[PDB]
Amino acid sequence: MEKEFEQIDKSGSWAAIYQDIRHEASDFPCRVAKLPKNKNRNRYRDVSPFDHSRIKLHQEDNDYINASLIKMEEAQRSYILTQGPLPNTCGHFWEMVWEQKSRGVVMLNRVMEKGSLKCAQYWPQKEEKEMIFEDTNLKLTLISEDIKSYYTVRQLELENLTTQETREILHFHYTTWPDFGVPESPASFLNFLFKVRESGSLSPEHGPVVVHCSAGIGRSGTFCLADTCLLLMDKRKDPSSVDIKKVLLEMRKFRMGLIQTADQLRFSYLAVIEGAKFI
Ligand SMILES: [Mg+2]
Repeated sequence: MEKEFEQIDKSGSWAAIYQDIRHEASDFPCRVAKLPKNKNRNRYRDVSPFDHSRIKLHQEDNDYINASLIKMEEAQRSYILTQGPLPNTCGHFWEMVWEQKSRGVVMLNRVMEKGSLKCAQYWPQKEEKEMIFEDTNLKLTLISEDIKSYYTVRQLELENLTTQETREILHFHYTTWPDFGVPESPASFLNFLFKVRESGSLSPEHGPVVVHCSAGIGRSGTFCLADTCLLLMDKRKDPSSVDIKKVLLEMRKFRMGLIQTADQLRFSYLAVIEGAKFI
C-alpha cells in the first residue's frame, strides 16, 4: 500500500483515482428518503440512505431516519452511518441508538464549524441538566465527561421512560478535525479509533456503532474505511492483498458518498498505512 501511495503522490493522480471510484460507485434507490413526509427529516438534499440498507425506526406511523447499516461481511464489522441530528430528529436519533442496541456513538465534527451549525446539540452538557425527548419517550443524562486534547469521551445514560430501563452509551467526540481539508498527520485520528475500539463499541457483543459528522459520509467514511482495512490486514493470510479502493467500493454499496474528496481518500490511505505500522 505504501509503494502505491508514493506512486499516486508522485504522479498526482489522487483526483483521477477518486473520480474512478465515484464513477463506479453503486447507484441504488432512495425512494423512502424522498417521500414528501420525510423532507424535514433530511439535512442535505444530496445525501440520502439507500432503501435496501436504511435503518428503520420501530415506529408505526413513520419509520424514517437518515441512517444506513454498513455490513462488512469478511471483516465481521457493522456500522450505522447517519447525518448529524436536526433540531426535530434528536428523539429519532436516540430511538435508533436504543433500538439498535448500540454501545457507542462516534461524532467527527464540532457543533459549530466555519461559523455555522453542523448539528443539533443532541446530548446534555451538564450532569444536572438532562434532556427529555418527548416524541420517543427517552431521557438522556450526562454521567461523566473526559476532555482530552484531540477528543472528548462522555458516558451518557439513556432511559426508556415507558419501562424505566436504562442503557449506558459512550460518546466518542473527535473535536480536532480542521474546518478545511484533512489533518496533516493521521496520528490523533488513529489514536481516537483505537480508543473507540478499546471501549468495546465496535465489538460483536453490541449493536453497531453509530457514526456521524454533518452528512455522515466524509469523515464518517474515513473512520469506518480505516477500521475495516486494519481489521482485514490482521485477519488475512496476505495483508498486502487488502485493497482500500475495493473496501471503499464495498462500503459504498451501503451508503452513498463515503469519502467526499480526493484529500479524504489520500488521508484514508495515510491512516491505514500508519495504522498498520503501529499494529
Ligand atoms: Mg458542573
